[PDB]
Amino acid sequence: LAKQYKNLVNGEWKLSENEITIYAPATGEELGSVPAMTQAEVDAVYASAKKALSDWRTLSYVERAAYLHKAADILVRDAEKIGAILSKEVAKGHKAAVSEVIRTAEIINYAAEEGLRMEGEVLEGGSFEAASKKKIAIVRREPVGLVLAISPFNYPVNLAGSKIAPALIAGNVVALKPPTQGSISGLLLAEAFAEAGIPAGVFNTITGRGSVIGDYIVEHEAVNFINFTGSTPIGEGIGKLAGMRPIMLELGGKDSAIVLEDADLALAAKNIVAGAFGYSGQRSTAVKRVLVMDKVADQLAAEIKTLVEKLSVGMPEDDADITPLIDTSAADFVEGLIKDATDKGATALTAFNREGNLISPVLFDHVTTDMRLAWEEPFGPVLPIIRVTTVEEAIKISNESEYGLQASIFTTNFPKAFGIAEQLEVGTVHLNNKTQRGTDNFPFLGAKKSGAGVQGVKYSIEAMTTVKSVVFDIQ
Amino acid sequence: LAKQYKNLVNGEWKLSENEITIYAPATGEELGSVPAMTQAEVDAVYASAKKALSDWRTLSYVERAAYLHKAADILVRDAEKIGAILSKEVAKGHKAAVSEVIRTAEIINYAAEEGLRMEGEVLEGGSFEAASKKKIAIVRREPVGLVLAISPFNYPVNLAGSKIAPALIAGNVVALKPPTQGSISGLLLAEAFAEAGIPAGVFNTITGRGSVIGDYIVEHEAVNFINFTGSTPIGEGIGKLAGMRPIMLELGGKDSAIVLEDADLALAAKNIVAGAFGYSGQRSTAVKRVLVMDKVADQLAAEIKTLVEKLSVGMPEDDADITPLIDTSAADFVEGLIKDATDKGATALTAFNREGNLISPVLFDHVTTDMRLAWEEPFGPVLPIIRVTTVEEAIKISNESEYGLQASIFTTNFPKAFGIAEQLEVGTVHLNNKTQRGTDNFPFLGAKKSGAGVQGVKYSIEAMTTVKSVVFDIQ
Amino acid sequence: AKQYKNLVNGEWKLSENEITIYAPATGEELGSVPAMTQAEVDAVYASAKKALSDWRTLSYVERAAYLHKAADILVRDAEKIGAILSKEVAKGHKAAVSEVIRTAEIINYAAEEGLRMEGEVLEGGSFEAASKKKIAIVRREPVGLVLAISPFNYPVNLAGSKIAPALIAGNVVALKPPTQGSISGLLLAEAFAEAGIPAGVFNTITGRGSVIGDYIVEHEAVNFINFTGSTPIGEGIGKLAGMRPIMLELGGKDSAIVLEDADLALAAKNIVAGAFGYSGQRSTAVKRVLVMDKVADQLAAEIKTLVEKLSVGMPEDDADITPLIDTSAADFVEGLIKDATDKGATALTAFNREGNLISPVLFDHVTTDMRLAWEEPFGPVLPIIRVTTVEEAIKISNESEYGLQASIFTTNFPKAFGIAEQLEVGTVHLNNKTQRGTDNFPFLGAKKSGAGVQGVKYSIEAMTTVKSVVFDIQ
Amino acid sequence: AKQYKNLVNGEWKLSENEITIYAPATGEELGSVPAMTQAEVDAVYASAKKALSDWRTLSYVERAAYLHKAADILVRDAEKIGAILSKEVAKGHKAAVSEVIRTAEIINYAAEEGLRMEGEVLEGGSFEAASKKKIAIVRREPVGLVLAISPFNYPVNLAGSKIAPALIAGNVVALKPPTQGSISGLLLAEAFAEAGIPAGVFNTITGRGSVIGDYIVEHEAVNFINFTGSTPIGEGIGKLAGMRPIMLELGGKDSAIVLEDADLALAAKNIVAGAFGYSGQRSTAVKRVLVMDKVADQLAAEIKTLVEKLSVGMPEDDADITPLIDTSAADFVEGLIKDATDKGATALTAFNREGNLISPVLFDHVTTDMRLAWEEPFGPVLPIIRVTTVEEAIKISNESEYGLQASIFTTNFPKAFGIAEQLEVGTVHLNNKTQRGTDNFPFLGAKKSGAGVQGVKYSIEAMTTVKSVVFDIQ
Repeated sequence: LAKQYKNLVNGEWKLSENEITIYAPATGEELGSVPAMTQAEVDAVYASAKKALSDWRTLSYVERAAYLHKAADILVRDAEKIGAILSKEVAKGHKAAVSEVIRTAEIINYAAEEGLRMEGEVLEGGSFEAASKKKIAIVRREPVGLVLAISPFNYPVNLAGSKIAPALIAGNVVALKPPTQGSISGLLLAEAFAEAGIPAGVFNTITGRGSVIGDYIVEHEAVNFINFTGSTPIGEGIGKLAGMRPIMLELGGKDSAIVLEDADLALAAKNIVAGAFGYSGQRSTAVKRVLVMDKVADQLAAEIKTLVEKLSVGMPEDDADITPLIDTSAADFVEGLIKDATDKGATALTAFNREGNLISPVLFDHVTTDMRLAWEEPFGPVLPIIRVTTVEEAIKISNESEYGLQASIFTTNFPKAFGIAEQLEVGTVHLNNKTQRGTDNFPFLGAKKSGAGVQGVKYSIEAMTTVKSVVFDIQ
Repeated sequence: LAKQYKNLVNGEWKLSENEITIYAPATGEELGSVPAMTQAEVDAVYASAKKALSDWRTLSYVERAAYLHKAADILVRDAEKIGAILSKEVAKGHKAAVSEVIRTAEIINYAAEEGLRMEGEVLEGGSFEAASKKKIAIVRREPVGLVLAISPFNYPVNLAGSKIAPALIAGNVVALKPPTQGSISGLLLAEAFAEAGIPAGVFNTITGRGSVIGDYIVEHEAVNFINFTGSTPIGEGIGKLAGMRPIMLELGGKDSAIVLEDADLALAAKNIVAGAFGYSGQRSTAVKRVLVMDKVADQLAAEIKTLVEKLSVGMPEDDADITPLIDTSAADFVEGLIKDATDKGATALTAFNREGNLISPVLFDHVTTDMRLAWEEPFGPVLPIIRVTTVEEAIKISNESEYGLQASIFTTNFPKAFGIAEQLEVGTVHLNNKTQRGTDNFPFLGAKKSGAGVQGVKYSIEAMTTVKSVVFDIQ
Repeated sequence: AKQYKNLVNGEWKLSENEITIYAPATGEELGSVPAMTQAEVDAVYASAKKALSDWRTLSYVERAAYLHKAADILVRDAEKIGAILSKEVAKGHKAAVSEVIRTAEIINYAAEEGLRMEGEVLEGGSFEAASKKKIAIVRREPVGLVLAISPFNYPVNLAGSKIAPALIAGNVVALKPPTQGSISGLLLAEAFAEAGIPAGVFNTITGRGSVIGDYIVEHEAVNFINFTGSTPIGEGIGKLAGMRPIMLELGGKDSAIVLEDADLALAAKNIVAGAFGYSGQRSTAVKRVLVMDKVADQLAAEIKTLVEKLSVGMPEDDADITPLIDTSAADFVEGLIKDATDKGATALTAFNREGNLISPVLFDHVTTDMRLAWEEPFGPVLPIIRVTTVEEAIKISNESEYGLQASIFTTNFPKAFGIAEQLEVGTVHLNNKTQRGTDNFPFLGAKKSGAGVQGVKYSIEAMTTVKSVVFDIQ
Repeated sequence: AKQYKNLVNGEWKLSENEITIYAPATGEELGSVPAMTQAEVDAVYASAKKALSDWRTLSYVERAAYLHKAADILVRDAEKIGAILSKEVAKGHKAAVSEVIRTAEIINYAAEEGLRMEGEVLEGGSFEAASKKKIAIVRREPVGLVLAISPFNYPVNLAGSKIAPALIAGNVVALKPPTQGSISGLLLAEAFAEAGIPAGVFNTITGRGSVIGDYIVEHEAVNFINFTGSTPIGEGIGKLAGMRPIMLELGGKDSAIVLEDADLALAAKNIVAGAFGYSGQRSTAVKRVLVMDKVADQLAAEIKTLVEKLSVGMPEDDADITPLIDTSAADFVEGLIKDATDKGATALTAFNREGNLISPVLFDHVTTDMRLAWEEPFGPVLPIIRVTTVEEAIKISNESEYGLQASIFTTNFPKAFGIAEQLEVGTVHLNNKTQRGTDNFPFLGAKKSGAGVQGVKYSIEAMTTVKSVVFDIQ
């Protein structure tokens, strides 16, 4: 059942002398092994990418788009095969895992068509000074070079493809470093690009141990761009190693849901629960604190409680709403946040149970700012409700977070909601709906500790391109 | 003078307990002093700016633009007065220094009108998935926050204003840190903005000693964006301190002038000498090596020699072509490159002479790429001619540089020149003209060790803004 | 009272015949304007086409500088120009001065918008691999000579809204003001002349429609017609246009849809301000209220009270309601009012006419059988039409041959957006009156309300074309 | 014998009477198409306007999916369709199949271009401080019912170039092919039908010009007219359009300017390929060589050699030069040749005519008194006109009433760019023949050559309008 996997290096599939065995978090089942690359093997990956860059960047846009469409078609063909393993590898619900692969194909196809019709511009010297009226600048787009793409355990295929396809269509070459927990899924994605015929070296994979290659892959001079999704502390560390090279960071969140007195409380509760407890709360973009006006807090809390009690809690193969968390340390961290809130007097509206690393969904009311749960990102199924007296207080508490990814506002007064949104230190505000990354053409960005750079398809392509200006005088 | 200059801090002018005396590099004349700020005084600058940000970013674009236009009008009025002091401070020709101030006013006016008409976008959910066809995203621009602007000694007013005005029109607040040599000119620029009535704390200045505040100003958590122009080693140091903050870097160059067999050799010589020896070669964008096809090399070299022999060598007040270099270490470094070239057998077509830090312009022919002068950026008045026998060889030698700012191609075959330009690892290619940053609406950027980010006016405004997306569902 | 002259090739020209202009509110003689012959029109157009080559070869910054100087002069002389504008078209004095100030704002904005226009570079490899080395360099060019035709109700604002966008792009311009409104147009032209505009780059034409009306439009020197005025006149220009591009800003019958959850005091304030500005002589203006039954009685009472507060009198006293532009216009409005009365509409405010000064008339219980439900009055009369469902409101709104703008008053903004998608109009204002501003926003109408998109950047693009230069990289 | 039918409201429909179509090169009977009455046109338009509401409220994703499906089907059937197209308009068999393949490329590209078009959010504070809380949300909308009128010389390519851009934006479409070319248009329609296009969203009309010609255009259901064809027919559509927006792709007389430093072998190759493609029956095609005296003798000789190698024969044999579309077309070309000869032009290749198959004629020493210097032949005849200066070449080029494209052959690119600025044309090609492609590039013509800008993204923009929703942030 369990298979030995290999890295894609310069069109070939390569083992290493050592490997890493990967086990299913929900069951402990052995899923397979991936190579534990050395620094010398990382050198070979990067050497082949740089050699392939010249012939890749001089292909036409339409030729590069064709490879991407073919790889998307293969992902769709094999989505049940790949999704089944992804489900086991990161304890994601089976149907949700298959949906991840299908969404990745949609992003790949969309990026191919977005990127191929990008344009340059022509600028007039006479816009700025009369003496230069016959001088014009022809400005065309060019790739940045080699892109290091680092995907996360919670979206090991979706947030690999969100990086690979925008980079490739622009004419960049790519090396994908998946997280160890999620490396099998990353290599299954690689297989699709290889079968699609991506030229040798244009796309490669790297797997290995942090203690062996963790810093080495980022500090290497061959890398021209670093594109990372993961934890905030790891993201900060990457910034210290970037030097002059551009970087994109998609890190943590503590998204607020602001609920005003005129809100539809039943609809707010439905959206809040869907957003907060998806994939057991192991998502950066997700409602992680409710800031609710006193007058409606009792009723909102009862509506939320009713739905939380109905969530299914169990195994990935059963498509449970709440599945086991990624590992024991992660579950320990969440249990600690829950104990701090209990010990400081918060009202537990649903009960805490832990079976292995399967934590039941916990809803707290009367949370206050002295509780860790008011501020820290749990990455687990626990939601605090914080009561406020004015909208001004909700804005202040919201913005006091070190995080600034997204926010939700629930109200029937949209002109007022827009005014609140202007004051919120976040990337995106959703009105009468949960926070979410989609649709993937929309911008996706975070402020403060939540990241750097703007993604969403067209924004990610622009981030991973530069310009080349040719200037001449008309006669 | 005994003229004690002062920093602009929250609408007030402040001395510090200690000061730094500034002397003219060409003559030793005492020009005055600037404050030697403490770390706590930097704290106050940044606290003032973050306080001012809330009310500044909520003004209308038209209101912000009005302040910039008024500041530009004052700079034009005081161009002779300011340029007279700038000339002394950095040993730039008097007329050239006045021209710098006039050009700064042009950039400020253009940035105000470019920024105030920036637009947002509305994106359709149904471009990506049918189920989201009623979901739209209203995407509007917002400032990034506090911009740290660091100006260079060779354009202490032009490449201060190039940062300040684009930052301010977008709703950012700014702190300007000038180099010590160039701090008087920076504070003179600040006077114009204060007299225009810029609100207290929206624009401030910092001056002091690197050993006291150098890293502190960059690492401070109040700073949200770093915009730097200066030397490559200093720029690399700033990259190591940026962390997650976006940065722009404008560093050194070693621009090649590629001269083909069909070129207008007299025109090539005129452009080459103008670009290479302006401000004594102390410019990042400047022809720094001639790569010439051997069949026309003898004729080109004689044309260049004739012009170099005629360049005037002397004092800034007399508008000499070649003025004294910025300090003794700079001249020593240039002397060492010349000595290496001479010792390795290059042909000195004009004679090296040095009086104080005034080096006469040196033209070398038959330079080979084992010579330091073929690669290292002198920031002084010395130019090598390197002979090649194919355009492919010229392209390889050009791209072998660690620098990638601009290049010139001299030829009558423009379709061929466009094909060469595609292969050159640079930001901008000029056909039958010297390299140059203008016109200032055109993009200005460098590849490799030449920097990061895209300037030119509209590009610099884009770089110092982010977006805020508000998403809702139509019913 | 002065004898006015046309600007022609940098000089001020009299004609053999002239037309005396009188103030509509008083009968005061204001002056005369030339009555140009067809041969004089030929001379204007000849000067323009001769001036075009040098004008289009100037840099953008050079053309922008002329526009900024003209705007500065208009600001300087706003009181002087506004005082005569107010008399010429019976517009309140202060509103007339504000028109001139707004026109300067538009001229300056068009100068700076137009000078940073950019082109595109397109890649053959976006479409086919074999063409990857072929690129298209696409740059904007002027269209040529623009004929700008201004309206009586904004004789300076909606002259400058055409002239400045045209000029920054490198077009040359001939302005034909309406006879009633020609003095104000010629006062605007004085500022462009004093600003130093090269001879022939900007010219004016005045005269009688029966002599030069059709002639000026079908003349083949004209490459673009940009017209604001009545729907029937506009429709006549579309046929004489041939293949030449045209922009039309014609009539409106803007609906104000008021739902059950609306702030009725806010709706009433905006409806009255929009409907009765300049005595209702505006294409963009609330011209029919479509209100849900449940809130109709309360809304009507509130609107009535605000209508009764409007002042009714002379332009020099800054009256809200001033005399209409001419007797025929007042006669037409009186006939619409009488039709509504004879068909059973409730006159919430009463009809009173002194000369051509009509008091503001508010009707309730207006039905689709009445002319006032549909025809544009260009006078101070407003109907209220009760509806039973939002669907009925949308149907009645779209049944109009006009489709300029609409207002929606409601606290449910997602629902308001869904309604706006269904309304056959250019612009929908949420919880506000309809309006053209701000002038950077698009301004357009559907159906009989016109053609083309204005607002500053849109107008500049409309009066430019593109030139593509294609070559293969080697 | 095959009785073709129109696509109307999702059904295939005959009419009472039909029109028999014959192959121009051979006389073969190809089938019949319906001769619709005016009442039948009413029914087509009624079905389309009924379908519009449900079609424009689909997602972009869903409309794009139908277009991709139709393109896939055209590729599948490209041989079958191309074989009939070849016979219907006497186009080389291989060239006809290639037309179908290119049409699928355009349909796919339009689907993906149109689905990611965006709107704008404008700030009131850009224009005035007091409006800084007011924003405009500006989204694109379809114009409604688009009438597409395709030409005989590209009866599939320049049908789909209209249909696909219109449909992705949310318009409904009626296609009126020309009678000669109607079978090919109906074969294209089959692919859209099999793709599942909803009933009434896409429809076809066939009939005689005398019965329905003006009727289909004047009909008030039509909101947009997108026409390709002869200049005299296009000028007639401009009148009937009223206020409605139109696009016209009409005739051309493209100049090839050859300077003293040109690569004459390259110039001759491109000139002959462009001038004689499809026997010269193309609006975009070199139709006059303007060559500097000192290289004219050698250029003419190198052009002559290439013309003499062109094959002259039948469409099914992929001949370079095929019989012209009908007898009147050939008669008109013969008259131009006779006029040039009688006025002293030199026949470097000789006139011969068999039926409507005219051998390719190259004339040197053509002067401006000859009709062939100016009139569009739509046949295989090319004049060479000698000039003494580049200034003279520019003047003669711009004296034409046509202004579609131009070629400049020279090794001095900066000078060629400056010349291109002075040429009154849409597109200038450097060191290459004139051409419409690649299809993402703009395609437009000045003066009598048409109105509007096509190429894929430009054609989507042309067939949309905007809807602005404005509100105040609190």
